[PDB]
Amino acid sequence: HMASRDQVKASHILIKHQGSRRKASWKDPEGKIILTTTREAAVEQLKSIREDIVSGKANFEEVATRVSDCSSAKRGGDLGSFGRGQMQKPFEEATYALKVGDISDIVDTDSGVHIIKRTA
Repeated sequence: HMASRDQVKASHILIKHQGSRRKASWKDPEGKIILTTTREAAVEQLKSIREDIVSGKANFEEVATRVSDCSSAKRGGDLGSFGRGQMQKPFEEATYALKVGDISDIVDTDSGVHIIKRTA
């Protein structure tokens, strides 16, 4: 029930980096942590990922299934809709601030680093 629009629908992806636990709660060999994308580097890896996804109508879905939040890997497509629920200060303000085109300016939060995309 509502008179105008409010809730925010949207899609997104997730890269791998240091984060705040291990790598991304994915199916990997616990073996031993190795040197790879890290906090800073993460933003750098996305800096070009957003750029690449920015220029060149490359793909995204299948990518959103592999390089995406474990659950998102299953839903590499998009979230769907969520006004003041789900997401939080960063992402939400991202889909609420952008609108297809810039593809969000590096979304590092929640799990690690993501990149939103609605219409396009």
